Amino acid sequence: MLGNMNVFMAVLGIILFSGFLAAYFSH
Amino acid sequence: LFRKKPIQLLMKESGAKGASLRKELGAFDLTMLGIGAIIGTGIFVLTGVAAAEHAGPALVLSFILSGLACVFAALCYAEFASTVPVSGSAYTYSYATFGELIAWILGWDLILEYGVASSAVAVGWSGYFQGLLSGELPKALTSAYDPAKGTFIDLPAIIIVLFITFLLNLGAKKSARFNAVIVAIKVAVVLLFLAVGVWYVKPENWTPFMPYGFSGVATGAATVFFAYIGFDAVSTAAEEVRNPQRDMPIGIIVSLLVCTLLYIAVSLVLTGIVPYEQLNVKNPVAFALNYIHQDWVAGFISLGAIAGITTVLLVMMYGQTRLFYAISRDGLLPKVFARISPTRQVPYVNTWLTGAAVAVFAGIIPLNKLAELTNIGTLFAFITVSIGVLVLRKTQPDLKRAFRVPFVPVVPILAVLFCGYLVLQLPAMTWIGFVSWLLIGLVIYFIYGRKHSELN
Ligand SMILES: CC(C)CCC[C@@H](C)[C@H]1CC[C@H]2[C@@H]3CC=C4C[C@@H](O)CC[C@]4(C)[C@H]3CC[C@]12C
Ligand SMILES: CCCCCCCC/C=C/CCCCCCCC(=O)OC[C@H](O)CO
Ligand SMILES: CCCCCCCC/C=C/CCCCCCCC(=O)OC[C@H](O)CO
Ligand SMILES: CCCCCCCC/C=C/CCCCCCCC(=O)OC[C@H](O)CO
Ligand SMILES: CCCCCCCC/C=C/CCCCCCCC(=O)OC[C@H](O)CO
Ligand SMILES: CCCCCCCC/C=C/CCCCCCCC(=O)OC[C@H](O)CO
Ligand SMILES: CCCCCCCC/C=C\CCCCCCCC(=O)OC[C@H](O)CO
Ligand SMILES: CCCCCCCC/C=C\CCCCCCCC(=O)OC[C@H](O)CO
Ligand SMILES: CCCCCCCC/C=C\CCCCCCCC(=O)OC[C@H](O)CO
Ligand SMILES: CCCCCCCC/C=C\CCCCCCCC(=O)OC[C@H](O)CO
Ligand SMILES: CCCCCCCC/C=C\CCCCCCCC(=O)OC[C@H](O)CO
Ligand SMILES: CCCCCCCC/C=C\CCCCCCCC(=O)OC[C@H](O)CO
Ligand SMILES: [Cl-]
Repeated sequence: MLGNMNVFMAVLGIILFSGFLAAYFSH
Repeated sequence: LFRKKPIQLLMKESGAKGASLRKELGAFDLTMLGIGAIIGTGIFVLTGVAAAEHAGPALVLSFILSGLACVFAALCYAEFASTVPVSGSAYTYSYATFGELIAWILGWDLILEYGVASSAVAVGWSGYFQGLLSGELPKALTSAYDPAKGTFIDLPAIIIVLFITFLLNLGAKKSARFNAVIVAIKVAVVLLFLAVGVWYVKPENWTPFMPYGFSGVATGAATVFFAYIGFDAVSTAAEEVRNPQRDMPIGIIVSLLVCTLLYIAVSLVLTGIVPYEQLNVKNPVAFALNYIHQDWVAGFISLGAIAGITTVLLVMMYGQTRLFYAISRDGLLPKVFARISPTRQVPYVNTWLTGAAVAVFAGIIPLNKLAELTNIGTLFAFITVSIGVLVLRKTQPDLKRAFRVPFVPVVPILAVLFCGYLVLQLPAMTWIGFVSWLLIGLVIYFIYGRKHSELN
């Protein structure tokens, strides 16, 4: 645990960063 | 017939299996276990077909009714995981409370349910893998189940089962950190659809709210019930949990309550983007993003769905294999053996055979039938456990309970009534497969099942 919480939180943020980025560059 | 299994005996078997195993897992790790087993084909695929042909925009109420039936049921499972903190679900609980006859019926029912659920999961996975690839497209006749025009087999659904069957046979030990990675991939992609999809929601698509009436909300609820199956999997990790009496109830209820909210939000955003009449698609969530020209985000969500639905498939097949190892140890089914070392033989379950059975049904049976057949078996298992809490409060009332169902008779009764109501909403032909399977099992008990490890 703890590391598993941080690991979870970090990938949400990575995907939500990449997602919001790609969403901005669309018609 | 109703010869109960003493809880002391269930503690000994769990205490012998989990003696070597290391304990680290807490409430967070078990919520991940739960979410991993819950978010899958149900929300990613069934949601589209169900809104288009059963409820329409009112699929949100169809998620509430269905969601309430599972909350009342999950509360019962949490009292059971708190009282009997052993690595096992419904089969073990019925054996301790009701006895051998009820535990055998339910047990034999779940052998089918976990198998049929895997096929339904793999069929859903295929539609997202096929959708992602186009943009490519394989041979037209190897894309779906056998109908009257085109397709003969759903090859991607056959293939993914064989890949999962190869992984479980490789014997690669599970990593709680690796599970936190995949579950976050699944949770983040859902949130991404919500966050991006909210901007394009036309409230006009919601206006004909209940086109099929409340009758449609009820049949819709019986379909989308499938999406909630999976909270029972938190009991798997019991031999790896420090303090399972209070962490497993947390995992079960929290993972469920989290998914219920995501499910209500997905229903609104989906029917909000695409008019209900256009959502009968193999990949509704990817389709809604493509519909509103968010092609890049749609592929990114298709990737998350592929990786995320795969963990649902692994759980289902493992839960079935574990179930076969439990029934045979109890003597209710014969014992298979295989050499783990050139000179040391141990009990075995043929996963190649159990996986081949799943692969066939995944390649020839349409998703709807598979889902409807999982729903009947699961609803009857849920009803049985709900009454189990009541029976365990009457017989054996002195037992230690760190978690207790809030209202002693009312909540377990409500779960029986809500599930009971959803059973009456399934097609009549769904009963042909389910009943005939139970008659086969009932015959097995009188011929073989009475030659077991409790006759003595
Ligand atoms: C937490 C949530 C609610 C906020 C963050 C959402 C992110 C995904 C937002 C921030 C700015 C948004 C963009 C803002 C403006 C437009 C133009 C319009 O045609 C709608 C879509 C589009 C192209 C949006 C797509 C999604 C977007 C990139
Ligand atoms: C409400 C609007 C939506 C906003 C959505 C916000 C949530 C996404 C979070 C992103 C940051 C993720 C990375 C930071 C968390 C992981 C690191 C951490 O917790 O601690 C650091 C270290 O690991 C200690 O040892
Ligand atoms: C780190 C080194 C990687 C080297 C690359 C080669 C290994 C390929 C691994 C694939 C992941 C699958 C691992 C198998 C997980 C099995 C899980 C299991 O046994 O049961 C299900 C569990 O209880 C509930 O999900
Ligand atoms: C009572 C609610 C309490 C919760 C508070 C959470 C606030 C999160 C941030 C919102 C700002 C972004 C709003 C994005 C809304 C979608 C766009 C929309 O509604 O309309 C289109 C827009 O007005 C023309 O471009
Ligand atoms: C990570 C955070 C994700 C948060 C996700 C939100 C939660 C889900 C809410 C759904 C109800 C949506 C109601 C909003 C209605 C907005 C109407 C709108 O945008 O209309 C514009 C136009 O009519 C069409 O193009
Ligand atoms: C021992 C055997 C005794 C015999 C009894 C076995 C039960 C047969 C049930 C048939 C369902 C018939 C369904 C007919 C199609 C109507 C579907 C419909 O619209 O149903 C609405 C609602 O459920 C009101 O039936
Ligand atoms: C769909 C069928 C096609 C599947 C194609 C898969 C790719 C196979 C390639 C290389 C094997 C990697 C060998 C290099 C890794 C060495 C370490 C090792 O053997 O790891 C195994 C792990 O520890 C326990 O699973
Ligand atoms: C390029 C070659 C790379 C090397 C080859 C790597 C194999 C392919 C990667 C991932 C397998 C994904 C399969 C899904 C894994 C699910 C794991 C899971 O949930 O395991 C149980 C968990 O650890 C406790 O709950
Ligand atoms: C929430 C909206 C859905 C968005 C997706 C979020 C995913 C978050 C992942 C895991 C939850 C971690 C566990 C939740 C921590 C709260 C535990 C709690 O409520 O109580 C603990 C205990 O029972 C004393 O009351
Ligand atoms: C609310 C209606 C349902 C719509 C769906 C939810 C929309 C809200 C979006 C993001 C919540 C944040 C999600 C990030 C997960 C946090 C994981 C975690 O560890 O949470 C515990 C605590 O909050 C750590 O500070
Ligand atoms: C609902 C009506 C539809 C009914 C559908 C019936 C499907 C029968 C198909 C294949 C059986 C062959 C595959 C299963 C072989 C089991 C082997 C196994 O598990 O061996 C270990 C043993 O059980 C340790 O006790
Ligand atoms: C001998 C008894 C053995 C048990 C036999 C149980 C038969 C199924 C029971 C009820 C549903 C009957 C109708 C089934 C087909 C229609 C689908 C449905 O249930 O409801 C449709 C809804 O009412 C409008 O859309
Ligand atoms: Cl365009």
